[PDB]
Amino acid sequence: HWGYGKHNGPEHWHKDFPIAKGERQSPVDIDTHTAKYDPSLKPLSVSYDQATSLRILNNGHAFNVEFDDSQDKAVLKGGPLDGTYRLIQFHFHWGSLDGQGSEHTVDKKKYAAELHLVHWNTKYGDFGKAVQQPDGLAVLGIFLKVGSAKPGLQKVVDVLDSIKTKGKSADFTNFDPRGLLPESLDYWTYPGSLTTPPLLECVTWIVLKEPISVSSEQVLKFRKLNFNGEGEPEELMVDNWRPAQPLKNRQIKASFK
Ligand SMILES: CCCCCc1ccc(S(N)(=O)=O)cc1
Ligand SMILES: OC[C@H]1O[C@@H](O)[C@H](O)[C@@H](O)[C@@H]1O
Ligand SMILES: OC[C@H]1O[C@@H](O)[C@H](O)[C@@H](O)[C@@H]1O
Ligand SMILES: OC[C@H]1O[C@H](O)[C@H](O)[C@@H](O)[C@@H]1O
Ligand SMILES: [Zn+2]
Repeated sequence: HWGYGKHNGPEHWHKDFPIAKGERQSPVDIDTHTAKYDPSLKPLSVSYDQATSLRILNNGHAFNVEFDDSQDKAVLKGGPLDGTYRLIQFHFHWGSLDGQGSEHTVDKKKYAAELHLVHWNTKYGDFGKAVQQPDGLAVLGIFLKVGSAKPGLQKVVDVLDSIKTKGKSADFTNFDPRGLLPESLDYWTYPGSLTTPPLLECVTWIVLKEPISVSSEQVLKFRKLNFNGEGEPEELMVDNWRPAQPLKNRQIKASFK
């Protein structure tokens, strides 16, 4: 199946998923000089105070922290978005070394990792229906750079030893995703896609300008996860990022002047 190796990685995905060569694929390079302030953007509202985390899963590609999205709790509204988008899960992409790992780039600069908070548009009723719609999803992307530790990440780091291999999960209740945000909500936005198969072109991307800082020790623990299942030869879960894709007929808008 698809992955991030030489023989099954991003350059091969198009054979099974021909939309990989589509017109609104993600991630992209964010050219900060060409990005334009958009006065039609409304204030962005990240409303995570009632979030209910449930579980953390190693899915063989990354780890997902899953939320109870059976009702409106942690949601994203405003900015470029029409209506209410419910948080379903977050996950990260990261590198084998600190100089790469992010999916989006900023003037071609690669960050050590990237956090994706995934939300679906409640007008479509369920995630599977939302991924049949052009405006079905909103992903809030946050860059990670290595410096000081992020206290609100440590609970994630410390559970990873219990989900080392593909298919393992653990209870992960009472986790507050507000502890993963930077101070500023300045952002860039554009229309794109999922960055993994099935690569569906359903996503409004909202990429925060301000990175969060995490410590070297925190990201080193990400890199101890495994792509493989239990009992199989160890393949470290590193470099689980797709490179930047052609911008094509898109513009990146900025929330800030
Ligand atoms: C429709 C099948 C499930 C899709 C799950 C998924 C995949 C990729 C992303 S990402 N990395 O763009 O944020 C988010 C969510
Ligand atoms: O436990 C994590 C978070 O869960 C939410 O449901 C609560 O409303 C928050 O106060 C709490 O920080
Ligand atoms: O025709 C002028 C318009 O061109 C578009 O490509 C830009 O997004 C707008 O900001 C601009 O007003
Ligand atoms: O908040 C996420 C998790 O953090 C820590 O692992 C706690 O021990 C656990 O009870 C909780 O589920
Ligand atoms: Zn992602």
